[PDB]
Amino acid sequence: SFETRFEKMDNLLRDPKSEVNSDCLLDGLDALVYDLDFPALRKNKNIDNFLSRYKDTINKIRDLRMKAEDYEVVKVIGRGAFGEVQLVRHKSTRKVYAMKLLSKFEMIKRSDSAFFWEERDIMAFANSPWVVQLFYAFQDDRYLYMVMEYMPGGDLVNLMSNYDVPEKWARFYTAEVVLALDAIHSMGFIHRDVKPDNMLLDKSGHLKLADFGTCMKMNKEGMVRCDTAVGTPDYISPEVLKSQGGDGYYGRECDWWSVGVFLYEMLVGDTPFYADSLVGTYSKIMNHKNSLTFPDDISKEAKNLICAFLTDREVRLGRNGVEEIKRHLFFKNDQWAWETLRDTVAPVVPDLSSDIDTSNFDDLEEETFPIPKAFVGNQLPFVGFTYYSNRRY
Amino acid sequence: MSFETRFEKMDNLLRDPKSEVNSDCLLDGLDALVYDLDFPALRKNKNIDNFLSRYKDTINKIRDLRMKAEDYEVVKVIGRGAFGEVQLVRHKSTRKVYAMKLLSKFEMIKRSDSAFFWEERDIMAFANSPWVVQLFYAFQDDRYLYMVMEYMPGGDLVNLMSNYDVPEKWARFYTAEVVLALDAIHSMGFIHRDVKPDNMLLDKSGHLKLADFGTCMKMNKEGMVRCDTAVGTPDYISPEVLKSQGGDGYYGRECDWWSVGVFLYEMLVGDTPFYADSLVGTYSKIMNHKNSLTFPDDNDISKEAKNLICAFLTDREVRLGRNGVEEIKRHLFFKNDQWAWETLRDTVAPVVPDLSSDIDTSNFDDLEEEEETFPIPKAFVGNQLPFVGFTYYSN
Ligand SMILES: CS(=O)(=O)Nc1cccc(CC(=O)Nc2cc(-c3ccnc(F)c3)cs2)c1
Ligand SMILES: CS(=O)(=O)Nc1cccc(CC(=O)Nc2cc(-c3ccnc(F)c3)cs2)c1
Repeated sequence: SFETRFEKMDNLLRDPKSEVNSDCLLDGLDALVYDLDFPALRKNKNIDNFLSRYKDTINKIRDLRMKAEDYEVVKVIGRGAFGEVQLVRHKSTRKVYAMKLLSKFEMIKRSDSAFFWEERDIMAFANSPWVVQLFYAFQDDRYLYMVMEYMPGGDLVNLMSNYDVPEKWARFYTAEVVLALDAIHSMGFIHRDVKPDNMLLDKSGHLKLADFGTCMKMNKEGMVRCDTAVGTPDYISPEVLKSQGGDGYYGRECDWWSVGVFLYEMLVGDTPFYADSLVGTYSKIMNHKNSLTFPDDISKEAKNLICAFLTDREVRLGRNGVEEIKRHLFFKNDQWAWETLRDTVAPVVPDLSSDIDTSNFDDLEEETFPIPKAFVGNQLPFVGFTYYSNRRY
Repeated sequence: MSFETRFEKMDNLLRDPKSEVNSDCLLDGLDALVYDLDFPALRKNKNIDNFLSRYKDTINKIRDLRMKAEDYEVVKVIGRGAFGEVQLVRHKSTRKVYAMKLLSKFEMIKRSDSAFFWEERDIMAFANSPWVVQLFYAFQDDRYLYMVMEYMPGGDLVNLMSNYDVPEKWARFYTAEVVLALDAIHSMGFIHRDVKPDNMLLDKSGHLKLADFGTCMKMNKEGMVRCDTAVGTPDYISPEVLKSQGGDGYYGRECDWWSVGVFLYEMLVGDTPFYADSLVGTYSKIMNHKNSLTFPDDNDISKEAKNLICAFLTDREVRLGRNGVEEIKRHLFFKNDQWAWETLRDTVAPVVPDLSSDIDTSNFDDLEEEEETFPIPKAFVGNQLPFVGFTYYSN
């Protein structure tokens, strides 16, 4: 019917998960005006008149919608090859957030992924105490921006570097990682890059996973088909390392391997497959059966869990689900219960001076695409990244 | 401005039927991109290729859901032009009867000038005047523009003039309605420029409504307009608009008052005052209006009717209406014992349409009867761009 067609169309403009909602539609026009405003292209009157017709309007839209100059940057609290993370204060609301910026030029200059989409969706829609929340996502001709809740307690790399972690603390952080990974799995994703760097602590000292740039959606059988390896040299599973065009099919057990590496690191002080060279580390993982050893402190149960995860996928703990991990004797304690863990008092409670305290963050210190001679459409792969006008509430 | 204010201003901009960035215009922007990029040559670029693949299913859905030409059953072609045609249509679902004006995008790109449709769109969508034909919906595809309007079944003033030797009392009525209708347009900030009987339509009641706003233009701060576009049949065009060709002149709304004088002369005399065989002959006669304007030797036209004609058929600087409508309204020609200006459209019209059905076309002269398209571009050309934001849906 006429009404049905009108309603279906109207719902499509409102749906926060729609490809044609107000955020996508505005991004689409913002892209066109960015990708056409070049003297070479303006020689074409269709383009020249269009740009002149939308001049005043696109300026208004640009000014009203969220932009980088709405944020006062306090400190850079993270860096990477394609971008950086910074502690910011929204000038109007005075609210404090952590903002992850990704260079559009660097992404386009061979990144063979579109990895930012799953990171946006996981944080935007997880709605889990175990996942860092996305409040807003915006962009300009140069960057992508992800306005997240600030985790002032820093990460587990920092914690491990300042403390000789006792077993009771390690039990706590491992248990929270197991619950957090299970939330991600329940959303139908394999993390593929579980490491202390991606384990963040809130004002309360409780864990939340961050950095979802390697997350991939599991298929019907809960599997992923990847021909090229993904993750970190130290925390990567044997199966993700050998993953090729012939084999390259794997499940969520790869995230359980990484937990075993994390546990080993907390209790031993080094990664189990550490070697001088990066290539030496690769050899040691592939030879885990002979290379995994313990120095001459760690309990019977802690050693058992480590070895239960640091095995071949076919005999790995968690191949039969989380309940076999949860029931492992290592977690046996008279302090917390799985179902109530995030309500307990954390082993290390952040002692923070202010809303912008950065004491848990170690002190940190561009080229764009050229002017196109013809239409190239560099803003097109980013249409619909905005999470502002059509948000879930 | 606060964060909430900025969020709200942005949200209202997506809803405003007068906004350049509301939902329907934003959808046009994306529909344009998908039309103008889907070519194998351009698809060699992965930014374009991936984008098109990502929006494939969605753009198909949007195309199918939004108003399209196949929603309308075409009853009869009731008008034609260089760039299109007007047709009596029935919306297949609602069963409602409208008039639809079509404009060829290919033809508009070929012969340039692809901007005249905007003022006709705005005037009909937002006039909200009994003197202006209403726009219900405006839509488009890669080939045409469509304007869904209320059907004026009484035909136009060309048809009326051709079937009757118009008495002075009828001419007073139609001139008075034209004066009120032109004043409504002026009040919106527009100068019509080429007002003719073809533009004067009659509703089911026999009352006037202006239509065909292709030569319309928005007045500036001083209530003036300037143009460089050539003239098409000068019969009703004022000397100022004929002189201003190349943008060598700025003119006001008095140009529409001269056309009224031409219309009055035509109704009472039976011919246009400056007709000649050639188009250039007509232009010469208009430019020499001081010596070329004459009346036939028949007592028939009254003192007052002859005076009004001459008061409008003069140079802009001495033309009736240079000081506003009230000097036109007060002209002795309109002095009558039948109607009042403020109540005119409530009076009984001199000719009341007698119609057989909702699709009666008896007042429309029978219209007769291949579409050339743009070629496959080797690079990005952006032919859909001058039409972004033309879509309009009433509620
Ligand atoms: C490797 S990359 O260049 O593709 N992307 C990238 C750029 C900068 C930093 C990182 C690492 C990273 O993901 N850091 C993150 C920090 C936070 C974050 C969230 C809340 N509070 C914080 F303090 C930090 C979320 S992800 C990756
Ligand atoms: C001069 S052009 O080719 O650029 N445009 C054009 C094309 C076809 C027809 C016309 C003339 C025209 O606009 N006629 C109109 C008729 C009606 C109309 C409205 C309501 N009921 C009707 F019966 C007719 C509105 S405009 C112009």
